[PDB]
Amino acid sequence: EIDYKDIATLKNYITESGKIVPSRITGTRAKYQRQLARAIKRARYLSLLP
Amino acid sequence: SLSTEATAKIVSEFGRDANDTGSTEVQVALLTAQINHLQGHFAEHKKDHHSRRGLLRMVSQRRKLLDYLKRKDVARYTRLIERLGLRR
Amino acid sequence: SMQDPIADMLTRIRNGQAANKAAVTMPSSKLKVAIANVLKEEGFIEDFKVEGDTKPELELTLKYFQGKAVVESIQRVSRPGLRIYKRKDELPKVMAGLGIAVVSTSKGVMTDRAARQAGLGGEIICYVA
Amino acid sequence: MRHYEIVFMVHPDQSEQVPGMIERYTAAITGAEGKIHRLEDWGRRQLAYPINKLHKAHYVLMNVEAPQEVIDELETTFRFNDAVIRSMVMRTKHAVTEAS
RNA sequence: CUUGAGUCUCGUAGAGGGGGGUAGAAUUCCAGGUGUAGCGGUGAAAUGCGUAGAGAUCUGGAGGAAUACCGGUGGCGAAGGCGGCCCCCUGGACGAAGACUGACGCUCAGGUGCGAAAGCGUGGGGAGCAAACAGGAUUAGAUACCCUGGUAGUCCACGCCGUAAACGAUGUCGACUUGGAGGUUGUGCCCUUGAGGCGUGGCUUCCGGAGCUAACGCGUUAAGUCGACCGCCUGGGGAGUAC
Repeated sequence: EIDYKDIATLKNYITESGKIVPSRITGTRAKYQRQLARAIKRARYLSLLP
Repeated sequence: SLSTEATAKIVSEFGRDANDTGSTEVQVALLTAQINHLQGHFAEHKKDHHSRRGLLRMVSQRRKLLDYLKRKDVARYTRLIERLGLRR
Repeated sequence: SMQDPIADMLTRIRNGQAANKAAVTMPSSKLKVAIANVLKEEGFIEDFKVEGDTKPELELTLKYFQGKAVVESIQRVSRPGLRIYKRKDELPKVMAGLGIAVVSTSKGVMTDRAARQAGLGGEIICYVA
Repeated sequence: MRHYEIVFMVHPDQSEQVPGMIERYTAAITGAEGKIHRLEDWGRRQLAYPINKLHKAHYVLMNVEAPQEVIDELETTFRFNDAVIRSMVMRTKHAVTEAS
């Protein structure tokens, strides 16, 4: 349902330095976690984020 | 990896009718198509070993099906091993 | 089961007895039905019933005197790996005659007493007790 | 023949030859039996880190549907061309055409 | 014959594998300035650097290694083991209905293949490190410990090796036997809101019942109850040694 391009729901899952927030404090179902992390990693390497 | 269209063609061309997916001729023809193509794969890379294992399963299972044919009906078996080019 | 369906049936019987199960089921064979006949005519089970046409199922009904199962042991004797055949003068007494041996004779599957009577031995299927 | 998603940044320095490059590659794909299902531009956003001593890049994503092979020469050109430093090509796993 | 086994049709998850390029963090020197009494370390100095400009700064380079968060009670793989991103090729697994075959099976001595690390050989590569080796002091003497450099190696290609506490110290396959607590991944019914409520599979972690066990424990992923086949054991040492 959710992919990398929509930068909206990524800033809430990140810190200032660009570290992906652990699912231990978010609540993510552990499938959306893998896809979400792939999204942040793609965006960082696509350089929306550091 | 082998495409759906190719499986349909093989099931037709070795099957006793349409959608006889499970006879020994159909099974062996699918396995032999897959052997040939993968032998294409491993020619270029000889240093893939986890995939080559699946290929040994293909070869082994195809020998087991051909042995079942030979034991059951010799006539269809001998028609197959050249009508498909096998036991070279 | 995979190779010995008759040790499968005995394993089901003694596992269901130690589980205090009322009835066990298993895929039927005609020799499973034969041994079941021997047991229910020896009072080791209540009853059985084979339902199904392409997939018959044998419905053994286990038997408890109070809270204790009627069968103490039921052990496969001749298995694939050792077939056991006895001549009628060397048919086995199972627990000094208090328990049966079911043998396969050439006049069918009978108990051990019946076989030593009719003067013919055969393949020893199991010991029940 | 299954969906891709080309994403490529054209630098403001490289912003000189945006249409030429885009149209040349679209023509190559169309001649290569490839039809664009969607296309949009995200302007010149801001770059989190000063990549290649610059802070701006005009983000154009073209995301065509293409066969197995016709993509290799495109990335070959991208490596051989200075127009875009990084053009990353994507997959679908499904059928999606609409943009957002 | 169709229940085992397989073929098919459709989807799902995955650090499964081989390739191909790919980017930064850190990394050292150089390329310069910015700067002059320090850099350095142990049981302690010292050895080694530096005032010839030494470190750090930003600046660009060089090049190799490895991919911090995610990350896990996670996952995939026969095992070894697999972790940046993206493409190509590829393997296996699982779930839902249906179709097809028609016992086509299980296990396997011999055999064959894969197989950490070190190592070897052949070519390279060498940013850090680091057996050897090289300074200092050791300590009862020091070839202690240490710190300072440091080469093989580590990395890549090909070939060899074929070994590990290669371990769950638990062979493979099938069947049957009470529960409770989870995780991961499908899927059906009904909330047709996203989860949901109720199922239903596969994998997986932990308690525990009977049973079993010498005990510890195991306990439906059994070390229970059985069946098929294989491997293996027979007091300790000598010795996995000699031939």
